[PDB]
Amino acid sequence: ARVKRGVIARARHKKILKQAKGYYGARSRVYRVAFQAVIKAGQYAYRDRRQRKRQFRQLWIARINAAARQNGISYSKFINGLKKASVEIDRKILADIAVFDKVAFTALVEKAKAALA
Amino acid sequence: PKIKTVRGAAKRFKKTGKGGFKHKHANLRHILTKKATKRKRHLRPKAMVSKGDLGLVIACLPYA
Amino acid sequence: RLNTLSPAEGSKKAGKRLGRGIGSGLGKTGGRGHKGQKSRSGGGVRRGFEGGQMPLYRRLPKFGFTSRKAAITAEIRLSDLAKVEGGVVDLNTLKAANIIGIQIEFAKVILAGEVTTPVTVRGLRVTKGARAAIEAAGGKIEE
Amino acid sequence: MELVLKDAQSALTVSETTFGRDFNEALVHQVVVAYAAGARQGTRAQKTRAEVTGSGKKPWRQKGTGRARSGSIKSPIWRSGGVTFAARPQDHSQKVNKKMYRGALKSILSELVRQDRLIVVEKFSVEAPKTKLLAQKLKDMALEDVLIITGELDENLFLAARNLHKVDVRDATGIDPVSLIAFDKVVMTADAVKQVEEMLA
Amino acid sequence: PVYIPRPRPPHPRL
RNA sequence: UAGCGGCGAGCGAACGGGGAGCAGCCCAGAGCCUGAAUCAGUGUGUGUGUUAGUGGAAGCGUCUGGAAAGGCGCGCGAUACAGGGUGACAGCCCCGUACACAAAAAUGCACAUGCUGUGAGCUCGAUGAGUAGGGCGGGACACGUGGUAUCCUGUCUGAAUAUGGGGGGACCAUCCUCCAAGGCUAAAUACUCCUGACUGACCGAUAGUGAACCAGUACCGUGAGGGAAAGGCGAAAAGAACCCCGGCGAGGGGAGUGAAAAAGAACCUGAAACCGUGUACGUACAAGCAGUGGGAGCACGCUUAGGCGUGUGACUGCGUACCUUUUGUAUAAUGGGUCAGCGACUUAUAUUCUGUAGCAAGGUUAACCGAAUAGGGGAGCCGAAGGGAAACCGAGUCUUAACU
Repeated sequence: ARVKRGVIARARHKKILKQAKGYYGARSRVYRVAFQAVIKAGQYAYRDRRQRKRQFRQLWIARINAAARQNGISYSKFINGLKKASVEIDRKILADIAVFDKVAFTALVEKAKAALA
Repeated sequence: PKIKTVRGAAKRFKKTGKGGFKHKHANLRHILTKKATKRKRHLRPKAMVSKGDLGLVIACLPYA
Repeated sequence: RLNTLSPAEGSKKAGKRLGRGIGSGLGKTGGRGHKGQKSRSGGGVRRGFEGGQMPLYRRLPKFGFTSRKAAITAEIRLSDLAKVEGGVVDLNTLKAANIIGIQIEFAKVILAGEVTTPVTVRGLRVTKGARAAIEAAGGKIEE
Repeated sequence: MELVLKDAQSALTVSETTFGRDFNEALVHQVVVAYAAGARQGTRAQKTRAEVTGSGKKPWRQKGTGRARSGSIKSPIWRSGGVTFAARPQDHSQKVNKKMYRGALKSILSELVRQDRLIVVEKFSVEAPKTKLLAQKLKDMALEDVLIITGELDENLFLAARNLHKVDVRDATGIDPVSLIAFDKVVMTADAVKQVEEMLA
Repeated sequence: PVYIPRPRPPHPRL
């Protein structure tokens, strides 16, 4: 029984072109380039989830370091100082506080300096 | 069609009990008065095929 | 029941389908490697050929001849000695019970095991111990 | 075994090992696959690259033309010339052992018995060659789709069911393992059971 | 095209 | 398998066994009897089939629907539910089919029965010579000249004649068996340009014939030869009366037919690449496989009244395509202009292994018969015993004078 394959290549080629929607040039139009676009856009979305944690991590560390040097201490003194007082607050929330509330952050600099110095 | 035996292999290998094959030793046809007598007695019994060259024989003669 | 029938588990196996994609495994060259003679269409050498070296069946010397008599003889057990017709056994009447075959002109008897009836074997050539088993069960073998 | 009828209400003693025995599924599947696969006549044929009505002259030069190398117009990658592995007329008819056929009929007789589908009656025939009689008659026993299988076939009964759809009236020589499953009920003469007991054995 | 001409000869190099 | 074989590659029987089908004669010869068998070929008639054909059962009302054969309700025909068409899917609308008959003629057949024409049965003979065989050179035998019998032979010779001859695989002897040098003979057997019907786990317009369409045509070639592409309005042409722009155009907009004219002949469905128009957003100080993670702003819809949904995406981190080949590719190594359709581990028969199913020391049939995927058919194959080159022996056996 002879098998024609027109109606299934619609589904494969269109399944690729729906994901490739939004791409410049032939990468949204031509299937033979859009498959090659979708794969490479799968690798980048796989690697950049790994890089997302580090790229926010240095954002947080930059926020804490900037506000901490406003309040009269470096970042490294502040983090050994937070470790000495046995304070389990991460860099995420601690970078979050320094933007919104300077004052609880300021007391948190004081608790860094108390056990630290 | 059914397989044809390598006929020159059927005249040199002969099936044994447990499925192996026996054969002659290949140094006893000519140039003999120089060979030591121990060397020629140890070729006179029939001997079995090694397993390195047993797949070749299972392939080449497919019936016996 | 004609849409509820089904085969047992592992009866069908559905085959290596070569050259279908990446994820099949055996696709793109399908199981046969990269370049060379075994990777070609109809490639791979014949039987017994050792790549140019003098093959195994030609290094070795041919022995023996092929006896003509060894075709026309048979090797009778003791199992089918009762199957014949009652109690008397010759070359023919073994041939009608179909244990020896039509071309066959000679016959011995082997102590394979367990004859039961009183048997009269004639014209056959019973060895040593099946002699003791036909005599020991009560039969007698005349020449 | 106790084949009790429903009209004469009488016992019928058959072999337990022939009739009231086990149901091996994957054997019955094998005989129905081999039977339906025996039904194929399989008269297909396409044509390879040696039967397409064409030539053998190379379409162009081997070298120097910009186009890909090609050697014949009958090649299976070209349009209108092709079929690299063309199929031929073949025999799909596959062999069963005799004991698996007879045994699997014994197994489906067992399954028809334990489901209260197989019906034994005594001598069961029609009076005039008219399908009108078989309509009322198989209305009365509540038999929508049957296998009226008898041991003595005649012109009276067989003609009166040649135009009924869901009725197939066979000779007791000719039962086959796709019918004994492919009917909803089966009704048998006591003589037909008398013969199937012998034949299946 | 039915007639495909012979390609313009290569620069020697021999 | 036995063998044959640079004993390599490979080639490959027979004997004997089962089956389909069976059928025997005539001349080399005169006498006797003599139309004694049956055919060859005419004549008529009996059937039997083809070449035209005939009859051929049985249903309505409502519901949507362009239209019903569809829906539910309710009746019947069926030795007719094989098919096809009918405004959508019909046993009961039409053609049919089941079945039942039918031929003036021309016939095919079986034979009945005449009839031209040819010749049985006995008794006695006769019993195929430049042939068999041989040397030389080749060929067919499974057999390649080998220790090579058998047959056909180009060349040169050359028997005996039933007290004789040929074969029985070099050859001889004994046995067995058959009688050439002249012939004829059905059936099983193979094949399908063509004819009829039927069937398909075959194709459905890049498939299947090369050809569904006035295709072996256009067209190409001096010629041989090559050799395409090309289906579909709708149920019905009802295929557009008429009016207007326009060149008594092409094309178009109204009307009109139609269920639908985004079914209008460039005609069912109408995908993609490609080419536009309209909206939203981004872009004219900004460098790079063009994406991705973060994210402003804007434009729409949401429902809570603060964040969703969607589109674009300023700015920023990172980020040198895919395949093949390779030790190694961003590679300035190969390949692809893009889309769409086709395009490559198949099939037959043997052997070996694994799963599984049946049976089990047994398992199993091939051809063929078959009211037939049944059942017969055990011809046969593989196993249950091996050792040896082999006779031969046998749970042993071989080597050897024997084996510690």
